[PDB]
Amino acid sequence: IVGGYTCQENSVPYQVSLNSGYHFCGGSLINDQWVVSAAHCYKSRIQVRLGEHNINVLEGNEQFVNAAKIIKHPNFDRKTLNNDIMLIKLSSPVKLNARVATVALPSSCAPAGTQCLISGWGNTLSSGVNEPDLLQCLDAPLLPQADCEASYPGKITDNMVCVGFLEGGKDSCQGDAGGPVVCNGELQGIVSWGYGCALPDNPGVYTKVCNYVDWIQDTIAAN
Amino acid sequence: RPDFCLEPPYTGPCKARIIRYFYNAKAGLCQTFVYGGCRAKRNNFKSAEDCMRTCG
Ligand SMILES: [Ca+2]
Repeated sequence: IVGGYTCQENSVPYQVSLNSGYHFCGGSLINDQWVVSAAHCYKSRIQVRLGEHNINVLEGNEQFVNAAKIIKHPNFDRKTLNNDIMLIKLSSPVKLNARVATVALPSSCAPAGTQCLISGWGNTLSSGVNEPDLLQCLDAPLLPQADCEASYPGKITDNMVCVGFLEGGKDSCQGDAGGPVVCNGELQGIVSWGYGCALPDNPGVYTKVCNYVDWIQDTIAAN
Repeated sequence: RPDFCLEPPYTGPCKARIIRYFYNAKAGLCQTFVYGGCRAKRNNFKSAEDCMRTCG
């Protein structure tokens, strides 16, 4: 997260870290046994870390659980990034508390202009590298589809939405993928891609979660 | 050596944080960089050995 602020400890209880030796992606807990992330975050072996604040220090509130099943959307495209969404079933249900909680799936697609919250442990600089110990937060609005398409000519599909600022300065970055974009208490987006980070005329592009609610529910009920 | 070995490391548009190896012509050795997770270029290796063999 570039241009954000350190989240209040445990104010984002649904945020999880995907770890395979080191933190490589984020995710969101949607129920006691399932996590939603980005398909490009796929790894054969993944450990999910919940209740995290400082990713590099054992705090005592964390729960470490291995992924039992990893399911990518069957129509995910590695080149266009269309349908960049993935479900992870945990080996065992996690204990829900004040530090570990679920986020609700969208009731409908949120309109452009809706203020949202983006979070993650990704890079904090547009030029250079600075990985934070503490979870970062960013308040940003859903952008009109027209501006998204104008920023990324011919690269935006109906399953994507831009979130951020056309002037740049604030944006998600490497290490934030798979992370949540929460608006009014609902998961409306998943950190996916963009050209660089926080650059003018290139806001981050996110997976539009409202188009996958049925696929998510049907997949969970079948596995 | 191959031309792609002289190209700078390409992070790509994806936002994952994946450590990969690339040949640093300037230093004449393979080092690590952060790969985004998609649309990798050829000067991107999963191991130092593969990097040295291909671009050494
Ligand atoms: Ca910790």
